[PDB]
Amino acid sequence: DDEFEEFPAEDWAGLDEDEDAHVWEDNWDDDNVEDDFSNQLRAELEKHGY
Amino acid sequence: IISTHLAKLYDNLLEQNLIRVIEPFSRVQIEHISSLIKLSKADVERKLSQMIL
Amino acid sequence: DVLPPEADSSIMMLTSDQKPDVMYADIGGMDIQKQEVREAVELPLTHFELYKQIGIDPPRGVLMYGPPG
Amino acid sequence: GLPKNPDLRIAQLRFLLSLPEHRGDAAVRDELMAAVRDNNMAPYYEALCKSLDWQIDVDLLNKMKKANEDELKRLDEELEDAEKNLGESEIRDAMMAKAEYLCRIGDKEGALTAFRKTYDKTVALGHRLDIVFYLLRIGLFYMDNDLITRNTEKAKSLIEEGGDWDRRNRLKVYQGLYCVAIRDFKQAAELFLDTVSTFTSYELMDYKTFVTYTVYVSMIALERPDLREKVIKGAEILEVLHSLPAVRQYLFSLYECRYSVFFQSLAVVEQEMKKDWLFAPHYRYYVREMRIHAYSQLLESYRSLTLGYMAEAFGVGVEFIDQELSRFIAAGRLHCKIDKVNEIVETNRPDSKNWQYQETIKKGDLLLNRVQKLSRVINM
Amino acid sequence: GSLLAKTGQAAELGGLLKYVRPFLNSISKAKAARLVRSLLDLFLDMEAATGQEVELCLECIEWAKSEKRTFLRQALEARLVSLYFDTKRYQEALHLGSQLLRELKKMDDKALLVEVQLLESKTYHALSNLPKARAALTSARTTANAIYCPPKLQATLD
Ligand SMILES: Nc1ncnc2c1ncn2[C@@H]1O[C@H](COP(=O)(O)OP(=O)(O)O)[C@@H](O)[C@H]1O
Repeated sequence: DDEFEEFPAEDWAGLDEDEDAHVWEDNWDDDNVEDDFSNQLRAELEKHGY
Repeated sequence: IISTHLAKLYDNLLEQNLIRVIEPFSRVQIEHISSLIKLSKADVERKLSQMIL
Repeated sequence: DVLPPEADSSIMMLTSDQKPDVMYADIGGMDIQKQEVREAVELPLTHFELYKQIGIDPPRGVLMYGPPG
Repeated sequence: GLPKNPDLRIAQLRFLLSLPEHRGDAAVRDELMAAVRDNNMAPYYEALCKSLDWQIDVDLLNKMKKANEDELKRLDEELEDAEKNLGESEIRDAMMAKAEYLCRIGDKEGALTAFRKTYDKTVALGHRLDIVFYLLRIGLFYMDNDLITRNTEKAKSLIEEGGDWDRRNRLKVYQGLYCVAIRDFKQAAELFLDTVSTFTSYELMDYKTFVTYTVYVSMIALERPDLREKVIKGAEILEVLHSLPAVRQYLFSLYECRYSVFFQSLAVVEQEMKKDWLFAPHYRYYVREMRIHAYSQLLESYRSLTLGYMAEAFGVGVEFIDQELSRFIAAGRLHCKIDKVNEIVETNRPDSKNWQYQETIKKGDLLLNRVQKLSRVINM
Repeated sequence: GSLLAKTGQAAELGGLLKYVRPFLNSISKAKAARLVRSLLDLFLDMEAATGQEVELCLECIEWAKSEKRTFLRQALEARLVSLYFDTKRYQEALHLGSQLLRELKKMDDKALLVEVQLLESKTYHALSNLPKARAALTSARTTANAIYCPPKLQATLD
């Protein structure tokens, strides 16, 4: 039994936090950055006038 | 049990009229359907949708 | 082979289930008692779990020694 | 089971004061009003982050905590020293009083220690059920998802097997793990529609809050099949929607498929979920998944619905609806394409055969991957 | 009281009801109680002071409790359950009905029980609580077997 350290074993040097520390399953879209939807809908209502 | 049942019966007549007039058509224009039913377009479209969903 | 069905082997009635013939409250006899009969339906009305825990022993055999009344 | 419920309330108040900085004036007020009470010094190592290091009650409040804890400790020492009561005796409830002191007054660490101690000591059915319930409640208090998973695992595995009619008293918070997590789609609903509460208004802060969780979970769950005969038929459901008009408002808006009110009500729903610690689907399944379902429902039974008219039938801002459709098609759902040169929504709904064929070829891909992995497993 | 009802007076009838209390606590309990019930119903009939009717009847119930006229106060509690259903009250009508049922099943009144069960069925139907409404209505039938010819009540049940 060997760990195959011959291949470059660059362990992740953060050791700070697990971003998804729970069982949450992310999606490629789920991590986009926006002001959610409530503010966007408010802006839509404002530009339409109400 | 007055407004509720009247609305239910109104929906029953809408569905019955649509189903009674719909058999012949493999594809019919919805404004023609509205003309036969003697109604507007938006309400007829909404009813046909709610039926087919 | 083993024949799966068992009721029609000798007929003697069958699955009168899934069929409303006379529902319940529609009966004219009101209760007579009918409380011991709701007690008898408690076991069909789940409550086998509540038979335990509470420590009760639910009834099993219900004889009704009445005339056709 | 009443304890740790006002603790849940103070935990949610700390959440509302910490995560949203918009609530920084009324949140401070409610946090202070529920922290100067409830003896919050040991449960103030968490509260020091938002407000000051310690509110100005230090002397009196710490004296009260230390006096109460010392009195309970003296009682426990008496029971465990002067009397040799072992196993099936009153020492079990004495240690329960110890744990209650260490939890409702002291920090969670001593409470967890006393719990684990008496759990390893006595394994009776009632005692074990009570301590499992307390562990679940303290885990859902302090947001230790690891502890929540541990207690849920042991309860669903063996603890709930022994003893009945108490799983009906426990599932409402046993499914809180799925509630607080992303899994609000199928399992949480399937085990959470059960309207059998262990208490009239407890555990999840109310029966009304329980219902709001049910409504959110069902809305994430499905769109509009015989949901009329699943939840709408619920008499208690209709009663609680009468109690909450806005909740009834968006629920009936989704059921009626009237997007003009649906989108405003859905934004209100997302805003409400923000004020809630169960906000795990912050960008996935607040409103985007629900409108994915709604748009599927809408454009299905349609072929080419114009963008300009679907925009006013679904709110305003034709450009807003166009960009939303583009983003969601890129996300993967909303089986359709956009004719931009003519501004049309040409859907592509596969037939029953076509879509199910696609599902079978997808699963064939997954299982060819599986059997290739198993062919790797063999011959080595 | 009859002339006040004929004319449509509210303040005068309220004052008379608040005044006749010594005469109420001087005669047969049943007769005084039924006079109180009739006067209250006649007052609540026409003039719809929705901000005063409930409060006045609650004051009357508290007075009846002080006088220890249990059947009187129960009758007025049933009347306010009816008024709550009339005013579309959500769940306060419900818990008042539950309290009445708890107080009354220990007794053996029958007309009050039938009226309470029928009102509970009515408010379940108003809140669209169909299965609980059906259960309450079945209990209402089981209780209402007792009264042989209550011509108004039988029509209400049907
Ligand atoms: N609502 C009702 N209440 C009581 N009896 C009824 C009702 N409706 C019908 N019946 C009668 O009850 C009878 C059942 O009689 P039967 O089964 O022969 O008596 P037994 O069970 O003693 O042999 C039926 O013949 C039917 O006419």
